[PDB]
Amino acid sequence: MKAKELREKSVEELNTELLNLLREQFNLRMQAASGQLQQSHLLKQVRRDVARVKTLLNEKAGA
Amino acid sequence: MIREERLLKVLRAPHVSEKASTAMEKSNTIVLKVAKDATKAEIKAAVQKLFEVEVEVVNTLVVKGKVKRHGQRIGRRSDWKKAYVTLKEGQNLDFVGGAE
Amino acid sequence: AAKIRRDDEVIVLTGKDKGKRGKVKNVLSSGKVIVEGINLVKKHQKPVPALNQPGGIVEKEAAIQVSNVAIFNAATGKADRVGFRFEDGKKVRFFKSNSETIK
Amino acid sequence: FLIVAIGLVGLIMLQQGKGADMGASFGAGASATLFGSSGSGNFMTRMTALLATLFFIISLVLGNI
Amino acid sequence: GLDFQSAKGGLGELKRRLLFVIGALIVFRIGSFIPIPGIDAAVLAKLLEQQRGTIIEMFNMFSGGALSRASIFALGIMPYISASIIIQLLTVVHPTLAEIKKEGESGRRKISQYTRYGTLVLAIFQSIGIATGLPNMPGMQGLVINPGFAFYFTAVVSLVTGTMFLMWLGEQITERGIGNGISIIIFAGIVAGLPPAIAHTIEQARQGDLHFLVLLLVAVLVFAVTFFVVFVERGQRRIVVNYAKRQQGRRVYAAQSTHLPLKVNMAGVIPAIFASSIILFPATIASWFGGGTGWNWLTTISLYLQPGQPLYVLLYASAIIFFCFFYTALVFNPRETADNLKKSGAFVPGIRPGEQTAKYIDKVMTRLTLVGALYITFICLIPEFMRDAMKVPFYFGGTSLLIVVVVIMDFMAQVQTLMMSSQYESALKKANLKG
Amino acid sequence: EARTEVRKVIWPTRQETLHTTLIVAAVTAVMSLILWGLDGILVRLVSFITGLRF
RNA sequence: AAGGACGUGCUAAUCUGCGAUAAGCGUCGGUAAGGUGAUAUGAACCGUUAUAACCGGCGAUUU
RNA sequence: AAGGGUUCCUGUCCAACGUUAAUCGGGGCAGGGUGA
RNA sequence: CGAGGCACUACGGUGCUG
RNA sequence: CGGUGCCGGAAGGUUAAUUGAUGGGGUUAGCGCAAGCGAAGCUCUUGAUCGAAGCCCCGGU
RNA sequence: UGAACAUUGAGCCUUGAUGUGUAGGAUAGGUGGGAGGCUUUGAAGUGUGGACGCCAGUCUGCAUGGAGCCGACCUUGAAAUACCACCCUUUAAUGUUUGAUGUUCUAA
Repeated sequence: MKAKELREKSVEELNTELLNLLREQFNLRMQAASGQLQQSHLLKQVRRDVARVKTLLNEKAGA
Repeated sequence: MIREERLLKVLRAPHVSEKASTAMEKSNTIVLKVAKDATKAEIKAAVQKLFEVEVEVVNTLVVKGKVKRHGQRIGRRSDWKKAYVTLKEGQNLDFVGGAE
Repeated sequence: AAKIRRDDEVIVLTGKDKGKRGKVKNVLSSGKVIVEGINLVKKHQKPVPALNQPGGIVEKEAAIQVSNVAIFNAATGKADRVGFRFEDGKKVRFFKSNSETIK
Repeated sequence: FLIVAIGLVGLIMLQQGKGADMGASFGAGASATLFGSSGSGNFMTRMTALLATLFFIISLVLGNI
Repeated sequence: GLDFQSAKGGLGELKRRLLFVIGALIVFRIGSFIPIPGIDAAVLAKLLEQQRGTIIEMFNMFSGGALSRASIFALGIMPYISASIIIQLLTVVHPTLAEIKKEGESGRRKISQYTRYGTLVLAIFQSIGIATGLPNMPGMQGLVINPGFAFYFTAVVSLVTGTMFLMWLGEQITERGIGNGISIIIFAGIVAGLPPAIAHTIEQARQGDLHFLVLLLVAVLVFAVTFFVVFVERGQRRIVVNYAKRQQGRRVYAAQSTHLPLKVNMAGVIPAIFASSIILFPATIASWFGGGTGWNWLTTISLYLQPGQPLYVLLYASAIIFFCFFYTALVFNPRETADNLKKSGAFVPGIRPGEQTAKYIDKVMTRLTLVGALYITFICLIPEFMRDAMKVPFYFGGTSLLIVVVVIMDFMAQVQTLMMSSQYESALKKANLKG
Repeated sequence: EARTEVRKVIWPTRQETLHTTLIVAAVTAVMSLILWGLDGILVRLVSFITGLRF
C-alpha cells in the first residue's frame, strides 16, 4: 500500500514482478479452476501486487 | 528472446470436462482452455518453454458458449476457445512438479 | 454521532424487553443492532441433512432498532446525547445524558 | 468324576453356541455392517449366553479350588 | 479424560455401548489370567520361552497373553481372519460357491455361516495339534494329571469352547455398534504389557539411564510413523460441482447442489491386519507339528520367508504388499459411488452417472491401497536403518507400533466424531444458558 | 511400458499431506494414554480376580 | 472527444463501477470501528480508534 | 447455399407449453459437442 | 477392405480371424 | 385547304423596351407701392421621333 | 465588346453660285446697311457653260481681252435689286458628327 510501494525502487521492483506474474498468480489461477485448491483471499493478493508495481513505472519511473 | 513474458501468458485454465477431453486426453491428444487470445503460435511455444511437454501443431476451434436457457436475463455464457494442443513427446498429463 | 459500539450496554426502550441488557454483538447498516436474548424468534428451520442443518423451531437472533433502545451509562439508565467534544488524538465518548463523564 | 462327565457337557455348550451364530445371522455377516434399529432386546437365546460365560467361571472353581 | 467421560455418558445410546466395549477388553484378560483344566499354565509358560521357532513368538504377540498362559482364547481371533479371506478366494476357484454368494440375502448368509463352521474346524485341528505337540519331546506338561488321552481330550474341549465364545463376542459387539471384534482382540493382547514398562521409566529417570535411552529412541520413531499416517490421510480428491445453474441468485447462486467427497485417503487398516494374520496361520501350526512329532518340511518353508536374518525381510515385504493389495481388490468399492449417484435425484455431467464414473472409482481405489501398502513396508525399514549405528532398541517400532496407531486412530476417528459434537454442544450450552 | 505406467501416474498422485499434524500427534499421544490406561485397569480389576479365582 | 462494442470480481447471469495494472492501482490530506457496491450475502479474509473501507485534490492505466 | 444459432447430443424433470392424453419433445433444467 | 465365421460382454457392443 | 394546325414568303399596314423633340407646371435673383410678369439654376408631368420579333396579309400542305 | 477600308440616310454647318409672282428689258422669297466702281489683265467687247429665254437682254464661274464699273447711275411695286450682313431655301465640295448595312482584320 503506503510504505510498501515507497520502500521499493526502479531496479528492485522489476526483478520481483517476473515472479509475481508468472508462477505465484499463474500457478494459482490454473490450479483454482481445476478444483485442486482455490482460496479466495489468496486471489485478491498477488494479482493486486504485480499490478501495483506497473503503476510506479509510468507514474514517476519508480517511487 | 523469441517472445515476451506477456506472450507467455496465454493459459489460465485447462479443459478436462467429460467425453472427448477426458477420453481424448488419456488415449490421445490433449485439451486446454484458451480464453480469448486468438493465437496458435504462442500456445505451441507455451507448453514447450514453460511446463515440459513438446507438442505438434495446436488446432483451434471456437465454442459459442455453453448455453443457459434462462437466467437473470436469458443466461448465456460468453465465447471461449477449445484447442487441441496435441502431444508428440513427454506423454504426461501435466500437474507434475506441483501446480502449473 | 453515535452511542452504540461493539460492547455497549443498553437497558432497552423496546416494550416486553425493558430491563434487559447485553453486549452489542455486531452493528448492522440497516439501523439495527443485535441485543442478547430478546430478538429471539422460533424459527422453522429445515433439517435437510439432519445433523448438518438443525431441526426444530430454534430460537434465533433477529435485529431491533438503535433509536428505540437506550444506553445505560454506569449508574443511570439515562440516554439523551453523548459528548464527542474531548479529543485524545481521536474523538472519545462521554455522557452528557446525565453529565457523569465516564468514558 | 465331575470333570469327565461335565467335560462331555462342556462340548455340548459349544454346540448351542456355534449354532447361535450360524442362525444368528439375520443382521450379522462376518465383517458385515448393520446398525440394529427397533429390533434386538436380549435374545431368547441369551439364556445360552449366560449358560456359557457361567460355564467357564464354573470350570474355574471346579478345576482348581 | 474426565470431559470425554461426561459427554458419552450424557447421550444414553453411547453410554451403554461403551459399557460393553471397555468390559470386553477386561473379560479378554479375565480368562487369560485364570488357568483352565487339561493343561496347566506354568509348564506352557517356560516352554514358549525356550521356543521351537521364531514363528511361534510372532503368533503369540498378535493373539496376546491368552496363548502365553494356558487359558482360553489362545488360538484367538486369528483363525476367523484366516477363514473369511480363504472363503473369499475359494469363491472364485469354485463354480458352485460363486453362485451361493451372488444369490440374494440367504445365499450371502450361508456363505457367512459356512465360514463360522469353517472357523471351528480349524480350531479343533489346532487344539489337537497344540495339545499333542507339546509333551512328546520338546517339553512336558500336566500337573492336573500327567499326559494321556484324558489330558489332550479335556485340553481340546476347553479351547474349542473358548474360540466359540470369542467369535460370538466379536460378532455381538459389531452388531451393537462401537469397536470391531477383529481390532478388540489384537489390541487387548499386545498393549497389556506396555503400561508397567512406561510407568517404570517415568519414575526412574528423565535425563537418561540405558533402559530409558532405548525406550527414548523408540519414542522418536513412534512419532515419525504417526506423522506419516496423518500425512497420507490429508489430501483433496473430493470433487464439488453443482448440477446445472437453475437461474442465479440466492446465496451466490441457487443450483441443484450435489457434493461428492468420499474416501478419507487412508488404506491398510483392515488389509494389513488380514495380510499378517494369513501368513503366520499355516506357519505357526507347522512349527508346532515339527517341534513336536509331525512335519519337519512344512515348518522349513515357514522359516525360509518370515524373520530370522535381515535377508528374509524382502520376502515378507513382497507378501505384505501383495496380501493387502489382494484383500482390498476383494472388498467391494471400485464402483460403489456410481450406483449411488443414480438413486438420488442428484445428476450432473462432467461426471455423469454410469460407466465413466465407475471407471474413475476403479482408478482411485487401485492407486490408493497400493500407496498405503508401500508406506507399510517403508515403515519397517526405518527402525532397521537408524538402529544400524545407535544401539538396538526393541520396544514399539515396526509391527508393534502400527497395530497401536491403527486401533486408536480408527476407534477415535469414528468415536471422536460423536464425542466432539458432545463437547461442542456442552460448551455452547453453558455459554448460552448457565454453565 | 506396463509397470512404468502405474509408476508415472502414481508419481503425480503422491501428494496427500498437510502441516499441523503435530495436533494429530498430540492426540496420538492421548490415544496412547487410553491404551496405557485401559491395560492399567486390567492389572487393577483382574488382580482382584487373581485373589478370588486364582 | 462525444458515444459505443467487448470484457473485467472470489465465482455467476444481469445491473453498478472500472479497463488486459480492468467492482480497481499510486500519491497527498479528510474520515473511520467496523467492513470487502446489488439480485444473494455466501465463501474466504482484513481492520478495530495508530495499521479495513469510504470521501476529496493530483497522478497512473485507460483493449 | 440462404437463414436460424445450439435449435444438435447427454443426464434429467412435467406446473405451464405441443389442438388432446402425455412417462415423451426442438417445453423446464443445465452441461457436453463443431479440431485442416 | 472383405461374404462369413471364432470369444466375451452390461446386451449398448467391442476384440479375434478371413 | 373555307375553318383549324403546321410549313413557307414579305410587297405593304399595325407595332415594345430604348433614344426624349415639344407643350404644360413649381420654385426665385430681379422688376413691380398692389396685382402680375418673372432671368439663371434645380425640379415635376406630358410625350414628337426611332423600335424588332409577333400580329395582319399572300401562298402551299 | 474592338480597328481600318467601302457604301449611304440623317445632325451642326464651313465655303462658293441663283432665290425668277403681276408689272419689272434681267437674277425682288425678306429684312437692314447703301449713289455707289473710276482700278488698268478686267468687268465689258468677241465666244462659252449655267440663270431667265416671259419684252430688245445681260447676268454670273472662265478663255481671248491692259479697251476705266453698273442693279440698265432705269423703274414698277407692298418691297428694288449692285455689293455687305442674313431670314431661310435650291445646290455642291471640305471639316465633320451619328445611325445603318457592306468589306477586311485580330487584339477581346
